[PDB]
Amino acid sequence: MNTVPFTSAPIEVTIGIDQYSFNVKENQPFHGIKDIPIGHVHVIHFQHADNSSMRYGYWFDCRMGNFYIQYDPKDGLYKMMEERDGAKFENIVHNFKERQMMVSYPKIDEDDTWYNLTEFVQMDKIRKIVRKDENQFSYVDSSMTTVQENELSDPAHSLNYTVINFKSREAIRPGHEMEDFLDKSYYLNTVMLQGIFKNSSNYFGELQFAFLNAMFFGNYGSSLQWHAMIELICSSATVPKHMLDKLDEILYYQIKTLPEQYSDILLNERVWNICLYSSFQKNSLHNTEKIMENKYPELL
Amino acid sequence: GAMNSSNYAELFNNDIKLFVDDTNVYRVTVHKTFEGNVATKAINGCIFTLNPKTGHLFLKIIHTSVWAGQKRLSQLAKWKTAEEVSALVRSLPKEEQPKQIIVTRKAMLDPLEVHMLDFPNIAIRPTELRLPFSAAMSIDKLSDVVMKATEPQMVLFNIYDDWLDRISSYTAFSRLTLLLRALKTNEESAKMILLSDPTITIKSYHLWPSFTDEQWITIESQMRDLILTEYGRKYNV
Repeated sequence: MNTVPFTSAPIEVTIGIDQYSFNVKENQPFHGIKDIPIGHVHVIHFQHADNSSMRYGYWFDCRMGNFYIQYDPKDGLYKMMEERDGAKFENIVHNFKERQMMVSYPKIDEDDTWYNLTEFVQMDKIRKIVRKDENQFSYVDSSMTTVQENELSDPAHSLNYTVINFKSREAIRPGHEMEDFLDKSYYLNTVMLQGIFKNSSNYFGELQFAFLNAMFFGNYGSSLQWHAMIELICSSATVPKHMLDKLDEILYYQIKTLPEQYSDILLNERVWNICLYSSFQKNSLHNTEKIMENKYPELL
Repeated sequence: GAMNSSNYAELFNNDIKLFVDDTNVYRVTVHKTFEGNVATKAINGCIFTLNPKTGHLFLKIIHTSVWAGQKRLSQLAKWKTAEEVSALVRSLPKEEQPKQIIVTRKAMLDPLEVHMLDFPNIAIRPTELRLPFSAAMSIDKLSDVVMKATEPQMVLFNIYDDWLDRISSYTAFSRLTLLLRALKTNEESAKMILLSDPTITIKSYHLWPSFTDEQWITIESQMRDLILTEYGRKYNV
């Protein structure tokens, strides 16, 4: 079990760690989060009590180094940093634990929610979507735009999601216009799976990462990416059976986890109605269709 | 975006544009089978592709053979229209290619946009105008070449005959739309109005009769009367 110590909490802030969140008061003696499960990517996220504008946060994996948070009163945010001195870090963490100034990652033993939301998500893939190679962790916030959003403006601070465009030469083979537009199997299987992602795991990893950025930061471009990647599978007549079964599970845990109150801004009515009721795969997502119908019958 | 009463003059500027109407591409007769079920028999169709400035009509005849062994024909008809329009654009020299294509039905936007991905600078637009191009098959010479076709064929017409020698393209288009509206509302009455006086003929190289300026005003009057009558009939007002 790993630890992300905090130098201090000089400003009042809501702190998220994965799907959990805690209120810290201005100058509360808070020195960080312990008992963080090894084996998964994690996100530590922030919303200042005084400006509920800009949710922001850090994707990290504790296997890739020793990370801490320290408030920067110049840039006005909690920054993730790497401690390269292993002894300094162990000594810091041990003091704060002994003094019990750390909240414990509050995992229920039975509860697989975070595994189920992050099954295919890998830190090395996150670092290619979020380019800042001098750090081993990745910063995301509410306002960051996608490469695709920028085509339709600072490239260094963009989300480099794979561009999906149903009305593009990439998506449509010359002389197969009607066929490729009404059945996207070619686009899914040859262009994206074989050509760009290499396997369904990398495809699902990007889909899951896009959902979590949508939910945790209300990143609009991430929401568009998550919907596009669902719609490309649902609009394909030919999908491997294992991908359909896995997509049903992925979407089930995402729908189960979404705050009930955010369904209106995070769920696209057109895409979901199409995917569950019109698409080739309308009968292939039993778990997802059942949770959607029982939790968000309004949307449909 | 969409083309309406507010941006009507744009049709007659010097940017090459075409209207595409797909309403006569897929045409059927519905009949009873021996077993008392219902079946369709396809008949020849056409794409109506019109430059509203010049009057040049690219009438692509759609022979029934194109439907043989195909499913979901009303959906295929949109994609076949888009394929033929894109083939027509590629066959024109660069300086004759349209800067815009306006489709008379919104169902044509995605099929045409997908077929024209090679032409990102050609704008594909809908219209809020209710254009009567469906009535094109009430023009005897266009109807005759469609029904006699034994294979796919493109036939070139000027739907304005020689009018542009005497009137602007704004006025030529208004005359055309009023003739087609009339033919669409009451074909028998409209055609009676156009051919009641046997002294006025249709030249071999024309679609409409050779009316003097004065006779057009009278014809145009009788067509407006036909439309309002039929309107007071339809709606009992």
